[PDB]
Amino acid sequence: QPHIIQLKNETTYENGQVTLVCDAEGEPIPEITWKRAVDGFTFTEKSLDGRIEVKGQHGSSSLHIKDVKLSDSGRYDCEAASRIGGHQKSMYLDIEYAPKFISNQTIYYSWEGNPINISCDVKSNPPASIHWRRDKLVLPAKNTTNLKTYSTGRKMILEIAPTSDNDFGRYNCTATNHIGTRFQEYILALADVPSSPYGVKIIELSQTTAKVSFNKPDSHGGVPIHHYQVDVKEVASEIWKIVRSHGVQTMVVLNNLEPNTTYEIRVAAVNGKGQGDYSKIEIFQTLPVREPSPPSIHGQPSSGKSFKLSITKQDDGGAPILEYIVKYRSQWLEKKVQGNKDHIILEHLQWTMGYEVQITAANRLGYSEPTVYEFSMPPKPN
Ligand SMILES: *[C@@H]1O[C@H](CO)[C@@H](O)[C@H](O)[C@H]1NC(C)=O
Ligand SMILES: *[C@@H]1O[C@H](CO)[C@@H](O)[C@H](O)[C@H]1NC(C)=O
Ligand SMILES: *[C@@H]1O[C@H](CO)[C@@H](O)[C@H](O)[C@H]1NC(C)=O
Ligand SMILES: *[C@H]1O[C@H](CO)[C@@H](O)[C@H](O)[C@H]1NC(C)=O
Ligand SMILES: [Ca+2]
Repeated sequence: QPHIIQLKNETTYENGQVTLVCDAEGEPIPEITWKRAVDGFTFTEKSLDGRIEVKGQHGSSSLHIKDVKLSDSGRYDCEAASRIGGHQKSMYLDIEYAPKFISNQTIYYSWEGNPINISCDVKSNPPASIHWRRDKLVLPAKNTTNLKTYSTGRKMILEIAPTSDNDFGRYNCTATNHIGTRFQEYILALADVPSSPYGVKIIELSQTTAKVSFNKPDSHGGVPIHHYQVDVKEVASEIWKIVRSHGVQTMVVLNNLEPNTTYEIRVAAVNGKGQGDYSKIEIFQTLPVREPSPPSIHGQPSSGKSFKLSITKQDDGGAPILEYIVKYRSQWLEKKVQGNKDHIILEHLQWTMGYEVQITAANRLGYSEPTVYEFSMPPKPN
């Protein structure tokens, strides 16, 4: 009746090799099978890659792996089976290795007076002891009052309060366990302000507004652009006014400009360190105040032999409409009404007749092009 007497936990190192051994008693002499817990593969007296092979020694088995991978770790099951019965137990293969660094970022940017934390992240088995250093000097040392290190469990942090072109440069994070010492080099670099935005264009223009469009700088200086600043100045003025973009949009709308006015502008990106270089100056001129746009009208019958035109407010042109001029025929007749007006009543018409009408709007600048409108009077009532 098979009974396993020895099946010990094993430890080995990555890329090394290991031997798992199951010892079992019993009459008749027990047969022995290995199963790998993870994928449930079974082994007895292969395999493909040829890394793993099993050899038996009458009442005892051994499973040998060469070139151990981290995926070899975990539980392995030994079953000793015969005609009369079976016994099964389990063991664990632990795999050790020199520390590995899994930090996704090794270059960091800051500037004088701006505190920054650099993080070192390490997987290792057994757990490593970890230190930050510069040329074999562990940090902070007593003579580096601007440095501090923290451990959070899964990270080792070096906090730098930069205050000298000496706080910038390379730092080593070094980790060691009994397999060995490994290290990862980090860089703290001096951030800069952004370079010039370019390809600046006025891509929309009106009387009192304009939208400026541009390309982002080829250099953000090492820390992300936060927003953009557009300076805008009347050529005839000495005072620049400031417009901050909405976030990182490469387009800014200028509001409240004066009509028919020549403006100069320039754009600069701002990052955490400060304001970047200005683009080349760009010039544009806002549209002029003009005459009103052509009026828009429609009508309905108004008793008795009259008709009422209603005004659907239209583009002012920058100066108040103070006068509508309705001329109608079907030779012509004129008629004027005031800007604040809502409608116009034409009177003394004939039944069943059709009329030709032209409407003009006027402001301090002049008259619009006339709007043509025609209508048919209804038949006579009884
Ligand atoms: C084998 O390792 C496991 C951890 O996976 C632990 O229970 C102990 O160290 C060993 N178990 C037995 C039963 O030997
Ligand atoms: C750096 O990390 C430590 C530990 O979490 C934290 O207390 C400290 O405020 C951080 N410093 C900076 C510059 O963010
Ligand atoms: C980090 O360690 C390596 C190996 O000792 C060394 O070449 C390099 O100069 C070190 N960097 C720092 C900042 O000490
Ligand atoms: C501390 O910093 C100074 C300045 O570079 C350096 O010369 C000195 O070696 C450091 N002191 C030690 C070894 O702890
Ligand atoms: Ca620069």
